[PDB]
Amino acid sequence: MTLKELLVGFGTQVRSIWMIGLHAFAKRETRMYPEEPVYLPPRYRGRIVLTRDPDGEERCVACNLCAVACPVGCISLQKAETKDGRWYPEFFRINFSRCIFCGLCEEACPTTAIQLTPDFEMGEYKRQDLVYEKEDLLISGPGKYPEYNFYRMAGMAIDGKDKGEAENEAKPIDVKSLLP
Amino acid sequence: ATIHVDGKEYEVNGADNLLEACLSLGLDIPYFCWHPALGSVGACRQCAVKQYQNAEDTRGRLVMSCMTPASDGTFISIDDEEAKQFRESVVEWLMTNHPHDCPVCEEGGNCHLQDMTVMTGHSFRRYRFTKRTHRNQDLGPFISHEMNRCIACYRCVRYYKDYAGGTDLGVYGAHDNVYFGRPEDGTLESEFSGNLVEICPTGVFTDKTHSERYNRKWDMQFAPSI
Amino acid sequence: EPAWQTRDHLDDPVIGELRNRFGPDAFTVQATRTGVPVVWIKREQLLEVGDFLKKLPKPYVMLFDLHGMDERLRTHREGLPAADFSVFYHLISIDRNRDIMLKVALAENDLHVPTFTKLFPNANWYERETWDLFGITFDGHPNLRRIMMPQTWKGHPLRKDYPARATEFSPFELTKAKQDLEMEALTFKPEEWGMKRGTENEDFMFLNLGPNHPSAHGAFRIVLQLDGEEIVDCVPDIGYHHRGAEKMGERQSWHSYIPYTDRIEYLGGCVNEMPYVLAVEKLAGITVPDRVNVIRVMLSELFRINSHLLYISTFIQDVGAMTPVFFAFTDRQKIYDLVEAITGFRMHPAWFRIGGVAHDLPRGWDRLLREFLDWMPKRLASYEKAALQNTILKGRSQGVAAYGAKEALEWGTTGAGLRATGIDFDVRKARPYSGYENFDFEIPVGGGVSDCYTRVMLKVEELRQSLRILEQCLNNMPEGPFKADHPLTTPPPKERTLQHIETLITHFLQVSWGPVMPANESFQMIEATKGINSYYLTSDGSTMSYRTRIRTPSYAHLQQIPAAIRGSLVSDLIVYLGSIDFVMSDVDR
Amino acid sequence: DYTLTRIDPNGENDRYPLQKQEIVTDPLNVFMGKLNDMVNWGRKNSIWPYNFGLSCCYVEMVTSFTAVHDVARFGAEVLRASPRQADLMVVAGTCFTKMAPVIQRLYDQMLEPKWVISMGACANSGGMYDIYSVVQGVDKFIPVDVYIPGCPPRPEAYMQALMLLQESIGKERRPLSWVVGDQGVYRANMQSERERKRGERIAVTNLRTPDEI
Ligand SMILES: CCCCCCCCCCC1=C(C)C(=O)C(OC)=C(OC)C1=O
Ligand SMILES: CCCCCCCCCCC1=C(C)C(=O)C(OC)=C(OC)C1=O
Ligand code: SF4
Ligand code: SF4
Ligand code: SF4
Ligand code: SF4
Ligand code: SF4
Ligand code: FES
Repeated sequence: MTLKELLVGFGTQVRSIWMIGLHAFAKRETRMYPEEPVYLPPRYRGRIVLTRDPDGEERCVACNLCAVACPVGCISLQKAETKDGRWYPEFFRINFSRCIFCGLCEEACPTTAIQLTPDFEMGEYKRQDLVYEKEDLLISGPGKYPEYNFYRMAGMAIDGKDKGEAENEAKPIDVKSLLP
Repeated sequence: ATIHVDGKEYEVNGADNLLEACLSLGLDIPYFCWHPALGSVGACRQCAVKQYQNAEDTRGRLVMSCMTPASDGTFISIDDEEAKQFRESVVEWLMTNHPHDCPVCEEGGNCHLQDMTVMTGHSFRRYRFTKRTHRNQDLGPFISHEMNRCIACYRCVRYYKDYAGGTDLGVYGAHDNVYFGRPEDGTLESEFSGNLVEICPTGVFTDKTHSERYNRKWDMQFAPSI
Repeated sequence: EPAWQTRDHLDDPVIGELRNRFGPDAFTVQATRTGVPVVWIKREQLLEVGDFLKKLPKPYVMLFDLHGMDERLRTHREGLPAADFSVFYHLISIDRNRDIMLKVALAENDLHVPTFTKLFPNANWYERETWDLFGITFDGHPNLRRIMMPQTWKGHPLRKDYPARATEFSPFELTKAKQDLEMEALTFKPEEWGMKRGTENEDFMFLNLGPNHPSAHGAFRIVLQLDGEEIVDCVPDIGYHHRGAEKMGERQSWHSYIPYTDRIEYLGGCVNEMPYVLAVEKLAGITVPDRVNVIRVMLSELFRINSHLLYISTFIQDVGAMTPVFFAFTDRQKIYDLVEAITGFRMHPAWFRIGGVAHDLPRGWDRLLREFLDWMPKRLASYEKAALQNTILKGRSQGVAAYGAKEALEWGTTGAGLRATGIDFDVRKARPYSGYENFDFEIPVGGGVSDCYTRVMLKVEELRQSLRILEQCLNNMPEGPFKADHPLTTPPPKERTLQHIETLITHFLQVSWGPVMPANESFQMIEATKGINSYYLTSDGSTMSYRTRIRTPSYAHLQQIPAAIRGSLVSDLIVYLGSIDFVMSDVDR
Repeated sequence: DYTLTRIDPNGENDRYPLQKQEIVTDPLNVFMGKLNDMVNWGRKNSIWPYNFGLSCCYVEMVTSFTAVHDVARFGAEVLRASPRQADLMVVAGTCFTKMAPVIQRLYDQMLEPKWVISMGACANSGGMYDIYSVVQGVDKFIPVDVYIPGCPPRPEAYMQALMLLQESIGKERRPLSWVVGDQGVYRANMQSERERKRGERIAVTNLRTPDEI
């Protein structure tokens, strides 16, 4: 090889060594898990919960839109009805060993009941215990959407909400009324 | 008979109206009040198509395909702009008073009204006023009643009276306060009242026996049986 | 007139040349939304048509794609020849900047086509794939064996009667006999490949480079015939990373297939999302507004910088310097902070939608974009001056696995290799998609030799141009909607869904049954992070894809691998593997 | 509250995994227990991963290897390319049908002690790919110690599963020598993380709105 090439290569190796030394004289870029908590954005798609209305009741009406919108098919539920007439999930199970955390169920929820919270620590020893049930998903608050209630928009009569008491709804006019 | 749909020549039966002739050929026209078994009454005004009498005609006339015979020499347009806007407007007028009830409706995913709202392509709401509401009646152990979802298409009363021969279902009310049901509460004593859950395009009459343990149509595993 | 309209494409001069050559009663022209002239030709004239297209004054020098299609279940075939199966050949002329798609119709019993390997040498793996998944035999093919499935596989998986799900078949039971049978199936047999496993002086060495190798970028294996250290021949064995994503496209709805598009090239993300959603918008007839285009360009350039950072760090690691990968992944974490802020996920965002994106931009994204744009160029210059200007790295890189424009064109090589051969063909400039015409950026080209070093430096310049695009889009972002106003926009905007009944109905029927896209064929070709990514979608008028064909560049690059490294050492192969920019989900799909 | 596994490849058992598991009690000795605690600490505080990768989950795993996460702080960075030198197989990627014999071979080529972490929904159950050419979970034919949901799990979730593996190792019983004592492997039946975190997960009331950052 040429002598100039050898000199250029020697200077290049020296320059690389110098830059890695200045890297040693630089600031550390590590986020110290688990000693400092991991910052997660508010819309981060992690662990799935079922939320409640501001009145304190569960916001899910068991409409099965999340289960069919799930491309993986890892949501199972069954609709039950209370005495007043409101719908709720009798059970609600998600196979988290099968879920891909894509957020299509939250996107497809018309009541904002199912949500993907900023939580990633869901490691398990047995994947049978990764099948979360309704007692593991239902939380005691509204979650990311604080002041939305689906039943204030629905035209179905439940407890505490008679016919015509929803938003943008008129009072029910009987057909026996004297007004023309 | 020979008709011309969107410039395409079709051979149809001249004793049928334009709606069943076009639905037989695979052409999608929105419709509510027409049923193959009950007949044509021209109520919902959803089946509008633009009719021309000549091959060289520009204006035309918006007619009801369910009330227009499929005679020889009719030139109809289904996807003309005026007809599509009128059908979208009919869907919009039906959507002005319809409740926000699809998640808590047993007819969701099996709803003719949902399918026809999607087919006309109406997905934006400009109506900002109130929606009328109705009380519900107890129709017995089989049929659940939810009168807010009605679109006043008169299929239920036509079937129940002019076909099944029942005597306790009818139309009551007025201008836009039409009620469909019984004069009081009680069980529908017709022996064929269960077909109301499939005759009704909306979730007014629903299967209460299915509503006890309810799942959607896509979740159902079906079979042909006797 | 919108660009998604069904164009018959009788104004193309290639159609007129084909009429003047083969006559007016030799082929049919199919009107599609592909933007490409689709010519149904007879099986007997296929090689003559290919030779005529290859011998044009500005010829079609590249075989972009070659694959089959099961038309037995296709109800809407008006204006098409009668066929139980079909084979389509997508060809590109760079000189005309034009494409053509030749389709050959086949009956169910007479499933044989003449081979296309003599005209285009890259047709070998495509024809093996078409035989493996559709059962179509290619007469005259040298070695027609399974390329995605193991050799002891019964049935062809992309046929309509084959079950798509694993739950249809028995659950995977690994026994001793099955392990032995599949191990004998996976054992390399050099007599099948004509490898001639010996010489009078010495014996050849058969080495499995992969699946478990640090140099292999996935689950695949190159079987090397060696003498001493020199490579005599290579058999790149793929099919180990097959997820059946096209059969999955026949199994999911139009909206629910987007996460599966995200995992096709797992370093790409939104770059993988864009061609699929653009083809679906072509099917639906959706013209997205300016803000949607700028946001999608933002996310795809961010993920392009991410993928290029991983590629450069990986190349430097395989050359031997193990330091810059840590800093490059720190920059990847900065990009991941921005992407987590916007989409809510790190690496598979699944954030693009039909007619727009999932959400609007959150309040404060420009702060993180400014942070990344300030953090990046000093780090990139440090990487350059520390490792990319290293004479040992240059010795390991320059002149290693070099090919010209002829080898790049005959093997379907796209991306940085094709531009490193001096051919200035980028999709973002030649066929501009998603409003790339509004951005001022340059296309780096090479000097005519596609070295490892040339491809890496071209990707560095592409990273710098993507930084320029990000700066331009940060300084000018429109204030409009993040979703289109089309009725087929899936899903509709969320607040209108939550408080209007029309929007609730549209959302209910679009997330459950799926959007009904009318029966048409659509095609979108984009410049991916590793080359050219294309989606070809056939809709039957239903809520699910009738056919989803995904063309990827890493398939062509891995098929090019034996022709560019034969006769070299194994170290040159290691540098070539590190300097190709491939992942194996991209190859096997 | 322990499970005992004895393996026998040469015995009459055709289906993988070639092992037998029963539910037993803790066998644990004024010094043998302390020496077992010391070797358990040494094994749990020095875990060497196998440089085996299948798909995107491995890309997030090597993202965890880099400087911005520093899994080297746990002593889990050495990343041997040989199965003999590795102690932990992270199945990080899809368990493809064509690679299940390869995965079984590479698991056979590791040496005692060995632990398995399945990373991602593909490795756990097959995930989104319920397709003809994907094994529905790597636990169909290998025993898996730790499962990580995600697609991909973020790198800190990989280090969380590594810490869960360390907690599992730190209270298990293994043969100290291969010439004296029982050769069966005793693993603890620990309480699941779901029931452990159900108290702090249910009580979550309010989160930050998605329009913020
Ligand atoms: C331990 C020090 C940091 C290592 C960082 C490695 C980053 C990725 C290297 C490239 C690579 C990829 C992407 C990869 O996918 C792969 O196949 C599984 C490899 O072989 C093991 C690779 O080497
Ligand atoms: C009984 C003594 C046991 C000593 C074990 C030493 C293990 C190797 C530590 C240093 C090391 C080497 C050599 C190494 O090869 C390596 O890979 C790049 C490292 O980084 C991940 C290392 O940290
Ligand atoms: S995040 Fe996606 S994969 Fe997981 S349950 Fe929801 S829809 Fe299904
Ligand atoms: S989409 Fe929402 S309301 Fe409907 S069943 Fe699922 S969680 Fe319940
Ligand atoms: S009747 Fe149909 S449109 Fe009306 S609430 Fe029920 S599902 Fe919705
Ligand atoms: S109750 Fe049903 S069938 Fe009767 S008019 Fe109303 S929508 Fe029609
Ligand atoms: S779980 Fe998701 S990220 Fe992991 S290998 Fe599967 S597709 Fe890739
Ligand atoms: S279907 Fe014709 S007006 Fe109702």
